[PDB]
Amino acid sequence: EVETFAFQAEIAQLMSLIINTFYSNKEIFLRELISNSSDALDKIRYESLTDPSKLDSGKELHINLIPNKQDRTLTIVDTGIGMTKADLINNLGTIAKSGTKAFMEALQAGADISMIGQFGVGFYSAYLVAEKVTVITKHNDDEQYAWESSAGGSFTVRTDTGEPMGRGTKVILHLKEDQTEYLEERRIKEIVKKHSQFIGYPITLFVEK
Ligand SMILES: CCNC(=O)c1noc(-c2cc(C(C)C)c(O)cc2O)c1-c1ccc(CN2CCOCC2)cc1
Ligand SMILES: [Mg+2]
Repeated sequence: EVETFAFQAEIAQLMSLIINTFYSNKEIFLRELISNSSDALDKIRYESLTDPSKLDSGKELHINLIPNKQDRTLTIVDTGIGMTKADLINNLGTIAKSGTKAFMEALQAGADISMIGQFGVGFYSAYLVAEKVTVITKHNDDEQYAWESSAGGSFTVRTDTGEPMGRGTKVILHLKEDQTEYLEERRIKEIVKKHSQFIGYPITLFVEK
């Protein structure tokens, strides 16, 4: 029921560097995830311009940020195009092998970790703040699937039994114990205002309690 896969070696190396390098500017993870959501929303919008039925799975195009201090999780939900099972296995819809090699080479030449998005592998900056990441996704052409990894060289993919999503992607960040600042409303607002001013979709920061 659950399939376990090994990361390509270059991606495992990148994840180990992200988890073990000293780097204080960890807030960039949220810019990268919101950017990915915006790109996926662009994709379903473009497909809908010639086939309106592709929005039968949901006409609203938005990004929601959902902190939960009890679970110590930050969840980012979008209603973009979503990923098929094959996309998930294929490094979450990215050419991550060649992106990670170029990025780690740039880091050798003095590049900064904040440039990770220029190399198409910004997703993995989630491991700056998260000990585990779950990605739940639904694409019009496939069933709902959950990808998960705590690094350590492997990820799992399984059919998702949770709340049906309609269409889109949910990223659940299981935060490290010393990274709970990213559950505070003021901190999230600050990061969104600083890094995501020109995202062309409504970003709703949920409140708690
Ligand atoms: C069939 C094609 N589907 C998609 O492109 C897609 N659907 O949902 C995507 C999301 C992926 C991520 C992470 C997990 C990679 C998100 O955080 C949010 C998404 O909406 C998502 C996606 C969005 C962005 C990226 C990363 N880019 C980066 C630049 O090069 C191309 C890939 C990869 C995948
Ligand atoms: Mg693009």
